[PDB]
Amino acid sequence: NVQIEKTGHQLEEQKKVLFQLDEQWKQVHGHLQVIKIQLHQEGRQLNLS
Amino acid sequence: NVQIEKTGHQLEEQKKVLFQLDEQWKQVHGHLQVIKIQLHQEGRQLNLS
Repeated sequence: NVQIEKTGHQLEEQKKVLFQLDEQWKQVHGHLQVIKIQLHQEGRQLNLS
Repeated sequence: NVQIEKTGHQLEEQKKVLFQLDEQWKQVHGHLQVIKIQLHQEGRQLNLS
């Protein structure tokens, strides 16, 4: 039981950390998606990757 | 005791975050200095700021 409670507390901590990391990850992902959208819009005409 | 355990976990998490941030800070500073020295070397040949 002691190990179970200790692991439960650790799990809550890591859940918090994971949520904040995903917040940051999705911010960066949104920025990158917008930038790729713009690049493809302005780079549409060219036959170039 | 419960609060002590919880805050010890929190302190360790923040310590991990601080260490990671200082690592990225060191890396960025190294790259910044490399870029600065290269810029000065390649710009000194011309009488420009």
